[PDB]
Amino acid sequence: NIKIFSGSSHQDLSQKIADRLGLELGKVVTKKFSNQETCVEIGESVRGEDVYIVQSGCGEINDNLMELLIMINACKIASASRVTAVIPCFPYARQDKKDKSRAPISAKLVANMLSVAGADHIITMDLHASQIQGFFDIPVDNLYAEPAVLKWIRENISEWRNCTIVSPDAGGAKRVTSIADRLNVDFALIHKEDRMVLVGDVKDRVAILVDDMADTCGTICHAADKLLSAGATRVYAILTHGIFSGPAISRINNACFEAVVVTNTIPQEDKMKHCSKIQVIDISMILAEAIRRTHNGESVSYLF
Amino acid sequence: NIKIFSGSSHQDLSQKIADRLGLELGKVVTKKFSNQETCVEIGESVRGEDVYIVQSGCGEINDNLMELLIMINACKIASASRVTAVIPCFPYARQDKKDKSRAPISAKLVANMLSVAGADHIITMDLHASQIQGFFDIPVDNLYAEPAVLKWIRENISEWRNCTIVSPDAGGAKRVTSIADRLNVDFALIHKEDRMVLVGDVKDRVAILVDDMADTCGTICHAADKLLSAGATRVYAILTHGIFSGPAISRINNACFEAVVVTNTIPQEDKMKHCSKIQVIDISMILAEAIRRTHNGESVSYLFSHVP
Repeated sequence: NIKIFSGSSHQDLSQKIADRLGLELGKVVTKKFSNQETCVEIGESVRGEDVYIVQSGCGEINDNLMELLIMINACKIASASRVTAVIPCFPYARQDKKDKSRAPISAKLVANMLSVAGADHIITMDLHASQIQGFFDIPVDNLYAEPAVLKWIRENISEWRNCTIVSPDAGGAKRVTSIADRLNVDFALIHKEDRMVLVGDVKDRVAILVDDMADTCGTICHAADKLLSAGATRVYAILTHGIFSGPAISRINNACFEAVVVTNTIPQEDKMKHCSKIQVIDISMILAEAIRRTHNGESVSYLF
Repeated sequence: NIKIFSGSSHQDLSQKIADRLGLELGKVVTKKFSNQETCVEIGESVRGEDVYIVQSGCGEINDNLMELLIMINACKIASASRVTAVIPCFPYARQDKKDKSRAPISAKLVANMLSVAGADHIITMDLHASQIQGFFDIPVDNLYAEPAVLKWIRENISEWRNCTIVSPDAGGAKRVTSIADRLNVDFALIHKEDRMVLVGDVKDRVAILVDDMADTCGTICHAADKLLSAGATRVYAILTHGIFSGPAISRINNACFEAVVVTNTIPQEDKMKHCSKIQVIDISMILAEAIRRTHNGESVSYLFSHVP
């Protein structure tokens, strides 16, 4: 009844999920014709089935989005009973408002496309902005890595009871005060005027930079420099989505991070060979459990 | 009231169209981010304007499509009066049916995406299947290269009154009979079974292979061989959309074509440097006219049989 399919070549997360559910990944032929068009071909009947498509990680965000939309549509017109998009890192999430510019709200565009493609349900993790659930009219389950992150901090940072959770920017305030409050410790915040300004106390204490995602890491690496300058004993960086593109990886080694922790919402195995301070939190069990619970009418909010 | 924007940095067609309309291309900040995400920023107000966005021919179809969708979205939420997508070569057009398989109808998906992004109108040329117009509820103007192709044939092939128009496959039948009937000449059809068969006489005549598009060119190259074997004097290939990916340019250089004729719905300039057989028909005037007619409420259908 449950059928799980994986996006293009990135399959490791998808395989882990299927394993936990006692399933094999559904048969599908996903490629790219010589002329760049995405080719998809569902290799088995999905009629009457509860279908979950786990987004890919072939890096190329537009190819991965189109492959997902095409797979959703194929399953819908092949009479699946329901189609859920499992998208650990939601594409174009940062493009979720105009920001005083004549800009697209591409996150809303992405939501409309998923909907017209035929998605009945979305499962995702740590939306850049919670309001993004409002971009849909279908149910969205937005899972949190927070519980996983707290666990990791307690278990890996000896001085954690007196650390400071630090936001790399002004916009990250809510996220870090949330974490600092759960741990009952201090928080502080960095803002780029450029020069960086720090508000809050970090002197002589472990500093943990926490962010929903890191891309070029230019901001997170500068922040690390600032924190050292302000006398933080040691600096960590905790990111739920480790995009790590461009100079990211070399900026990290080249930085003072005692470690950089991310989830496997994005494949990491390649960059871990090029960066020793990277540790990953496996979130396949959360995702698998969201799917089973989604399938069984069981509570998903428990995992929050 | 009229504002024309180009996708990407492959603005040659876009600039040719703007030029013909007496306009500059609208200002857009259009970059791909670190993590592959497309960035777009409309650099001027489009409020109350009749906006036309011309699809870029970069090559990476998924990037070009998303860029277009994002530009449509930006203009719509910036209160343009109307947004028309000008898509010279329609993406995923060859994915317009199931073909007895558990396949997506990706062309219908593309139409839905264009529609939800907010397109009010589509202008395109030579849809792979005319039924694709039915994939929308908004109006689509599907322009034809045929008038420009007929003119090219009459002005470049001495023996056109005695030639045969040839379809490279079963699905191109109507397209070639249409041309053959207008020229008042014969037609022929190739069908691939791992072998080609030809129905229709081409012996001791010039043969013109006509198709909507050529991609890797395996088919037209094999078709030309076949036609020469059947006694054609020589072989031309005329396509509206020259995708020419993979080994196409190599295949063409080795093929027994006298010439391969395409339109500029897809950029050809770089391809031509490596392939002297390619000749290009400029369709910018046809597109510019469809846009001008559309803005003015004048007849676009005039263009279906007449070269502006």
